[PDB]
Amino acid sequence: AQYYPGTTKVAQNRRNFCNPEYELEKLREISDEDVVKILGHRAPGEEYPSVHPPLEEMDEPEDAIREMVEPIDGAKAGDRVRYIQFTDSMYFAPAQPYVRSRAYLCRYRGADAGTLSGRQIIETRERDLEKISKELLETEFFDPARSGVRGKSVHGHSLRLDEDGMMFDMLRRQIYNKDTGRVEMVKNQIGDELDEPVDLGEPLDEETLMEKTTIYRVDGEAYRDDVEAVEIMQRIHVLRSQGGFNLE
Amino acid sequence: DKLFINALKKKFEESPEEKKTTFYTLGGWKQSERKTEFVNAGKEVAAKRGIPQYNPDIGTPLGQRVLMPYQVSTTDTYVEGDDLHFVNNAAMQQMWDDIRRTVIVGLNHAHAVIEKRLGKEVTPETITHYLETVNHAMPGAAVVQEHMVETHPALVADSYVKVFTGNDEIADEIDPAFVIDINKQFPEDQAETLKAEVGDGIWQVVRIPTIVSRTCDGATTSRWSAMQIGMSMISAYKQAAGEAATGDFAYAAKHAEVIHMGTYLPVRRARGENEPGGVPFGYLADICQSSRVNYEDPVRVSLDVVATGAMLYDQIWLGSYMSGGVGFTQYATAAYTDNILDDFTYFGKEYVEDKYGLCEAPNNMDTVLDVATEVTFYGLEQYEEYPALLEDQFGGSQRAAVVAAAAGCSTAFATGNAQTGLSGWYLSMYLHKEQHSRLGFYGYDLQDQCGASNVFSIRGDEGLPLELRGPNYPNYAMNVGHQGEYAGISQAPHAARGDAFVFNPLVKIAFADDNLVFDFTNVRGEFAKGALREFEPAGERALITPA
Amino acid sequence: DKLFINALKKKFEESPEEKKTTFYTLGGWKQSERKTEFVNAGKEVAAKRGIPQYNPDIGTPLGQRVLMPYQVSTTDTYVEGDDLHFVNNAAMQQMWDDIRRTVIVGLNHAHAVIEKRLGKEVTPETITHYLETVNHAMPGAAVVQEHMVETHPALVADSYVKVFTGNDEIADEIDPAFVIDINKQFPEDQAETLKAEVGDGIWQVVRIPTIVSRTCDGATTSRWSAMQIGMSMISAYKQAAGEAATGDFAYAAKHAEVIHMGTYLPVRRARGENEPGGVPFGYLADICQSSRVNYEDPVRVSLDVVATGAMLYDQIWLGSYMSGGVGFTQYATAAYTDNILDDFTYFGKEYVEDKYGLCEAPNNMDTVLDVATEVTFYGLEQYEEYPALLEDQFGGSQRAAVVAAAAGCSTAFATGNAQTGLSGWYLSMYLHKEQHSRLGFYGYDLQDQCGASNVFSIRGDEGLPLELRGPNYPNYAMNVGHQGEYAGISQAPHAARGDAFVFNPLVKIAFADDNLVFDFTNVRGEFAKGALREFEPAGERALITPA
Amino acid sequence: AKFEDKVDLYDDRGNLVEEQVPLEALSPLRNPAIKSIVQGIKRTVAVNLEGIENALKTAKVGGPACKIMGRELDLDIVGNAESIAAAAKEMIQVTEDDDTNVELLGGGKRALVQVPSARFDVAAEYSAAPLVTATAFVQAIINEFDVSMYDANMVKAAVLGRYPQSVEYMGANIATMLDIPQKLEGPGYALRNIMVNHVVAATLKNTLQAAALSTILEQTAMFEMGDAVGAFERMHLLGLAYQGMNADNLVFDLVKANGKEGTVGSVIADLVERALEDGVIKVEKELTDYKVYGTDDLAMWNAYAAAGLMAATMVNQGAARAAQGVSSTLLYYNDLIEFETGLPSVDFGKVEGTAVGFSFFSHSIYGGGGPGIFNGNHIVTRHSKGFAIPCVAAAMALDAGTQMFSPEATSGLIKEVFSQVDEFREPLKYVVEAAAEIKNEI
Amino acid sequence: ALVQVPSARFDVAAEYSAAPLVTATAFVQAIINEFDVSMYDANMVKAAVLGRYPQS
Ligand code: F43
Ligand code: F43
Ligand SMILES: C[C@@H](OP(=O)(O)O)[C@H](NC(=O)CCCCCCS)C(=O)O
Ligand SMILES: O=S(=O)(O)CCS
Ligand SMILES: O=S(=O)(O)CCS
Ligand SMILES: [Cl-]
Ligand SMILES: [K+]
Ligand SMILES: [K+]
Ligand SMILES: [K+]
Ligand SMILES: [K+]
Ligand SMILES: [Mg+2]
Ligand SMILES: [Mg+2]
Ligand SMILES: [Mg+2]
Ligand SMILES: [Mg+2]
Ligand SMILES: [Mg+2]
Ligand SMILES: [Mg+2]
Ligand SMILES: [Mg+2]
Ligand SMILES: [Mg+2]
Ligand SMILES: [Mg+2]
Ligand SMILES: [Mg+2]
Ligand SMILES: [Xe]
Ligand SMILES: [Xe]
Ligand SMILES: [Xe]
Ligand SMILES: [Xe]
Ligand SMILES: [Xe]
Ligand SMILES: [Xe]
Ligand SMILES: [Xe]
Repeated sequence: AQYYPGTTKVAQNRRNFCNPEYELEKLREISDEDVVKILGHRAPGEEYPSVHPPLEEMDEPEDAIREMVEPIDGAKAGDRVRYIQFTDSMYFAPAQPYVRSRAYLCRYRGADAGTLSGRQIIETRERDLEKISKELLETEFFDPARSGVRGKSVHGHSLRLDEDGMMFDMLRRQIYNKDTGRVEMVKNQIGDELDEPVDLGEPLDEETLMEKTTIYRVDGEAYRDDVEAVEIMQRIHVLRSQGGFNLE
Repeated sequence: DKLFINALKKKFEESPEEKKTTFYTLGGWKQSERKTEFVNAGKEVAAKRGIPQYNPDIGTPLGQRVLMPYQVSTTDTYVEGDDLHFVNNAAMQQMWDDIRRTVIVGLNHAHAVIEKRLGKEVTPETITHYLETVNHAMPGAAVVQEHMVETHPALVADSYVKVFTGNDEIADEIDPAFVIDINKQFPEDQAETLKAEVGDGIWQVVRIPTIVSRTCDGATTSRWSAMQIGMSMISAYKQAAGEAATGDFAYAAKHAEVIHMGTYLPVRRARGENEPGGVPFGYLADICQSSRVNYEDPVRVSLDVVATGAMLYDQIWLGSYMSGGVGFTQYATAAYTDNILDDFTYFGKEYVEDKYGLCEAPNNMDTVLDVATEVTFYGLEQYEEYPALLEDQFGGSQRAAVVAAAAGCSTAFATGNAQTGLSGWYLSMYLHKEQHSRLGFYGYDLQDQCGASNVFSIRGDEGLPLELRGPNYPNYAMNVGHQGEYAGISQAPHAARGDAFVFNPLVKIAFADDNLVFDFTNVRGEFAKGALREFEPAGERALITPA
Repeated sequence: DKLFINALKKKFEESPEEKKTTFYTLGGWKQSERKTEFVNAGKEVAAKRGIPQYNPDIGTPLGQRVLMPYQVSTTDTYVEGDDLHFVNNAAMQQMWDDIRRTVIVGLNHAHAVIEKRLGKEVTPETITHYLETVNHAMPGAAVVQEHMVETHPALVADSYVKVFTGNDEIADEIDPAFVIDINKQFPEDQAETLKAEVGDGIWQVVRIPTIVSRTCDGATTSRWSAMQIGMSMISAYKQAAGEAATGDFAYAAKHAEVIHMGTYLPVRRARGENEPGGVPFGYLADICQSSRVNYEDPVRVSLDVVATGAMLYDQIWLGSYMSGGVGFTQYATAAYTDNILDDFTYFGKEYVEDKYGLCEAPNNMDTVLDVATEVTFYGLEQYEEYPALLEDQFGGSQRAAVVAAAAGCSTAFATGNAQTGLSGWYLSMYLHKEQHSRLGFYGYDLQDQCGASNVFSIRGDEGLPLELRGPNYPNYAMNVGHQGEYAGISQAPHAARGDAFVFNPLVKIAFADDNLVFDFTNVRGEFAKGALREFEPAGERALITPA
Repeated sequence: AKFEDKVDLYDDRGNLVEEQVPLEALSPLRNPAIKSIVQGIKRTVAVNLEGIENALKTAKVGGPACKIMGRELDLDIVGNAESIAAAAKEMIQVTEDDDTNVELLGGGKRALVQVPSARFDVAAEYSAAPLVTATAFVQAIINEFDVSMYDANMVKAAVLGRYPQSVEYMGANIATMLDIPQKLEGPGYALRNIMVNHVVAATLKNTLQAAALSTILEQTAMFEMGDAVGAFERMHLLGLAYQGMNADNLVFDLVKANGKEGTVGSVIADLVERALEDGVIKVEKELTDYKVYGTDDLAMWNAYAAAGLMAATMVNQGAARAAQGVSSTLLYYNDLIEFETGLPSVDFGKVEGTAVGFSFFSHSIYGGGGPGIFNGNHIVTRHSKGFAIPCVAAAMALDAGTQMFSPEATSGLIKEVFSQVDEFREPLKYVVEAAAEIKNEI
Repeated sequence: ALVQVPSARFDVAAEYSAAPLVTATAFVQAIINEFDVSMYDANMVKAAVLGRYPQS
């Protein structure tokens, strides 16, 4: 698979995020309880609430497709569908909204990915969501300063940074500690206070952000300079136009 | 400097280029004069009615960032965004009322019935007499029966009937009080075009009372107009008050020579005539009167149409008719505040002017690829070079509509054809989405992914020149950040060409009228005046209510 | 004596039995204070705007006869007809706005989504928190996003959400500020019926702002309601601000458990939801709140509904929505002024109870011929016995509607069934037409000649219980002097039975609210208050205007 | 035949049925089974006798929470269903030997009613099935109990609701899969205003059968809309064949190769692979480590792409057993494949556009709802011309119970009655057999 | 031109709009092909034949 055209670092990073054979760099280690705490759908050690009975307790209709498509564990169990949502600063956050959705549906099964200017979301079975969330939080998908976990009040992707380089958060779920140089998540994605904050590590250096970012910018790599990437987008525009008319 | 630099400096402490600021220390809603007014109002309102209402402690705390003032484009008026909410802005409400309560009705079939079926003569003398009768009758007063109860003249003072005709001799014969003089309201070349389009036809511009339009709906307009036309025809031309021929006048006034502002809508968005969803983009461009005063600046003309359409289509139509609540004041403000779209569009006009000259570019995909790509990159680069600008138009959808509108309008400036301008609009979205790995909200580019393929399609519910498209075009029926910009793109090629109208010359003339309440020659100036609570609307009931 | 004698004696110098009088020496319009005000206002209007307007010399000269005062029935208030024109009467306009801006929305599906799909708990405490959130949000204020701009709380002070439920224990656990207390608003027997109809269901009464309803249309209401319900559900129950489950709430609020006041209309009279034409006669009876305060006088209850319907259906709907101009004031006023319909209907009620006892008559044609014939003859004889009465209700259509309404309501008093009452209405027309060799206007008895055969038909677009019929029932869709009277006949058998409601118990409860601007318990008193310019409506823009 | 393409026809299991069938043997204009399904859909009505009886017993007629106290009628309709149904059949039918069908279900509680085709040969549209059925049962009930002239109008309200005050049969106790003609978004949309849940109800949640019925209905509408005329006809037939009829076993094989571990992205890679092998696409030129693909047959590339899109929905929403992600699959399958290949996505971006708003209006406050309440006539999902909704049907079919507004909630009556029709329940089996039987008459 | 759309299209149609719609697109396409109307101008042929549909 080629995934995406272009000869810039951005284009390559976009290809890497989609390529399931590319190993996302692990930049931090997060405990399973911390993931459950960040998600905020249940308490650590709380039973998985069920939206419907287990699939084996149900008698699904004989259906060649059902028999050929292995359900994810959370669907077998009847888990609810919950979410994790990220905001990505346009100031060189490693992951961006379109990059996420494309990469999610290349990497993860049974994924409902949504892309917006200030938020990107995935909904799936709860227990499966937690393992996806661990990777999305531990790897280069996420930077503790230029990315934020936000179930609501996502304002900030387009705002200026604060004095510490942190992205704006109306609810301040992620607190930069000027005494230690590390970021802590005081509250959960929906904004509810946590009992024990979650260390999210040190923000990436400005130089490393540009190394890993997937956004084009004039003060980084400009999209207009990735001529081959622009050319494919124009090609798609032209071929779409000709197909819709189809009377040449 | 950039046309938006002034607004950015008056909005934030930092210089527009600065990349960092400080938050959380502004006091929340207390930073804002308007939010403070709202908090006190909610306290008085809740106490008075016995039910909690506006409460800043509900939900999340507004104002962790700067609550920005907005410059209304082409003005020096700065207001908080709440002052541009249509509910808080009487000028915006009156703009829609003046459209909703307007219908165009020919007199040509009617005069033929008079002479052919009734065997009576129609002359400029009888037309004037009819017009004096209909201006008594149209606001809701009687001309034939005894013991009729009528509307209070002061409550319906904004209702009247005027006529226009391309025949200068007939126009001079009619009392000027009832005449929209094409020669006096349009420059010479435009007036000659408009008069040639109308010829010997005689057309009424009917405006029913704002108070009725607000009590009832848009489908009321053409019916109300027809009743009083019919009553005045009975009176002025001395027919029997209800004979066979009376029906011919009603059919002609209600169907045969009537021009609605908007056509009715299908069931899922069930609505009668003269609602915003039925107004095609070409009509909206022609309702806006910038073309006849700013004709030497095609950017100004085009963007006044954008402001007209963005407010009506996004704030009132999509933001209330089709949804409601807080609504989409900001989705629309992006297209007519801070001089941002003006900067992007003047750049595109200049780029097209240096490379092709307006209207001299080939009307093909080569021109679309050239102009829309260059202007898109210019627009997006401003958001990157100025952090303040990006924080100002914080919504991806806002930036998409503004950048693509400049790209679309620019392409149409080059080709003189609105359809290639529309192709440029969609090309801008595809580039924008790829440059920043984001575009608008969850469902912003439904029409934009259908866009390219449907620009030049010819199939049943796909193919249509942009001027004929409107809020009911299938792809367009749902989403903010397009419809008002489409009206701009529709105007774009005609403004470059010097055309007197985009799609309908009768609609163009019908709003070149100094007796309208809203001044359609200066839409954005009017919005600013409403924001300052300096606009006096029609339709108020103060006269019939206690002090 | 007769209930109309007082009104007639105050209208004329002569006694009500005098068959002769003198005309032409009254001074024309100069006899009337209101016409004098109008003439002077017309002069000021024309002078200011530069176009002639109201002019008493246009057409024929009003006031060759006495321009009559009208007593509003059940009051001692006397006003000229112009005071009861809906344009000049803020109470009449607010009555329609209060209906137009109301929708009923269940919380049962929503609460099921919360518990089954999201796995969260619903309690009276979570409901109260939700209700406090939605009363901030519904007038147009934000709860989630940063940098939202909002409606001015004082301009939308009439917008709120309440709930009701038949479960007294649940109702008492919800903050009473948000509760329509059925036990407090209805008498014991009716409250028990209503609470039994609702059971454990919980229903919201949403009222959007009058200023929005007047700016937009009735189809806005259920959409506006759904957006702010949706935002408050996001906030109060801490779901993602836009996830899959959010869609279930939108579908619930906009479709699955929404109850519109009016259904949309077909294309010839294209209109969205919550327009007068979509309000079935049974709803109209239930919106009127006479039933819960006047339940021991079935005539008063029925005729309060007639006044509600005659004004709404004839003056606003048929007289403006479907036509316009001077309109149909007097058509409607004949059914709620001078106590004329009251006299005729009280005679029928006494006839039925003396002969049958209310509801005790056989529900068959024998009762129809008996009661409708007797009441018709009584009513028509009054016009013959009192020339002043015949001159007061000078239009044949006025007399037909009043006489047939008394005959129809009286027949329903006897049978307890609205359908035989409707048959009596049509028989009254047939007898009336033959007695005086006249009935109404050119097209008045279209539905009346179709009437008899379609009362009991069962065919596709013919058969329907009267309670389910409305202004869109084919035969009824065009003509004055019927629809409001039909709503009365719908109420009549249920008023005689003591029923708490005619057709929908949720609609009945939804207007038994003190937070409404119009007092639906005293429709005719409100009309009188509006006539005197003592009614203060919502939706005014005075706060955002220079003066 | 106008076109030269032939296809190999496969069953729901994934077995070859008939080789090298002319494409137009699957055309709604030629296929006798499609004609039969479409005419069946036009003429079939479900009558809820229990509901009619309960409405009368309580006077709860004319819409939600509506009741007329004092109009109650206690009629044992379900007890006499056989006599009532027989009397109605005599009025519905044109002759004793025509194709009228009246079949009692649920011990007399429901009644499958199929109006004779003769009535529609002289009718403009389809409102005949609901209107003729309604009046027939209204009259049969009245005659069964000699309901009086004074009370009969309640029987009419119990059956057909608030019509004609309402434009719709508001509160009616009958059901069809088609909605009234006034609600069409445009002329020729009637076969598109069929809720996805209705299709999933009729196919009893069978993934491939739900896909087929939906594709059959959508693409037939494209013919009535004039979209499948002239230059575009072949595109729509290839889309019908490959996306909805599992032509050449492409959908089936793609799901087989990705069902265990697969994702949307892996399905894309294999589809792009299959296209190259079958000569549908070729490398047109190369950029730095990137290959731009071209094709001499857009319609065929689009069909291959339509097949993969269906397979990706089945793989993605199948693995989740939750339909909601189909809006995501419809979007990013097409987004990804365009930058994977340099070729336009399914329906030239129309599917992507429909997915954008479909996602928005199934995850926001503004309207729409769950995937099952959408349809080709829905303003949200009308934009792609047949290539999106069949995937929504396949996704709802794979849903294991995550939807509040499932077919059981909004289409229970359809689920009980329409599913009894063999052609509606397993359309793929009938359309394929019909295609084979006309393979040499085309 | 008098046009009678074949009965076969209506046996597989729900109602009657195939007649104007099939005729319209057929004549739109035939005109475009007759004069090789360009992608950029063809939409005017569509407006001339079927009007403001689908905005109206
Ligand atoms: C709750 C939703 C889901 C939905 O269906 N609509 C919402 C909310 C809705 C509400 C918010 C009112 C409130 O706060 O109580 C209103 C005002 C509509 C209404 N009901 O009146 C609105 N959005 Ni929204 N909404 C907006 C926008 C946006 C932008 C905001 C991006 C950012 O970084 O701030 C994003 C979409 C995107 O990412 O592209 C967005 C999403 C969302 N929008 C997410 C909430 C996101 C969050 O958790 O903060 N809106 C905009 O992009 C600008 C215009 C702005 C609208 C108000 C106006 O026009 O003035 C408002 C339009
Ligand atoms: C011009 C028509 C034909 C028509 O289509 N409508 C008319 C006139 C129309 C106009 C009269 C306004 C004006 O005077 O300028 C309006 C007010 C409707 C409007 N356009 O606003 C109206 N009638 Ni008419 N119209 C009325 C009526 C009537 C009664 C009047 C009978 C009598 O002896 O006076 C007769 C019909 C009949 O004979 O049954 C009648 C006919 C007529 N009516 C004859 C004129 C008759 C004449 O030459 O005097 N109206 C009425 O019967 C009472 C209500 C009254 C309406 C105003 C109100 O409701 O307040 C008005 C309703
Ligand atoms: C989709 C449809 O909603 P339903 O699915 O019919 O409830 C439609 N709403 C809209 O299109 C909302 C448009 C305005 C709000 C979103 C602007 S991005 C309508 O109400 O008719
Ligand atoms: O988040 S959503 O895109 O659904 C709301 C846009 S206003
Ligand atoms: O004169 S008509 O009978 O036509 C009606 C007057 S309202
Ligand atoms: Cl099969
Ligand atoms: K707040
Ligand atoms: K007069
Ligand atoms: K209004
Ligand atoms: K394609
Ligand atoms: Mg060509
Ligand atoms: Mg600084
Ligand atoms: Mg500088
Ligand atoms: Mg609707
Ligand atoms: Mg140069
Ligand atoms: Mg006296
Ligand atoms: Mg006597
Ligand atoms: Mg061939
Ligand atoms: Mg099988
Ligand atoms: Mg592979
Ligand atoms: Xe112009
Ligand atoms: Xe009552
Ligand atoms: Xe049929
Ligand atoms: Xe019927
Ligand atoms: Xe094609
Ligand atoms: Xe669920
Ligand atoms: Xe067409």
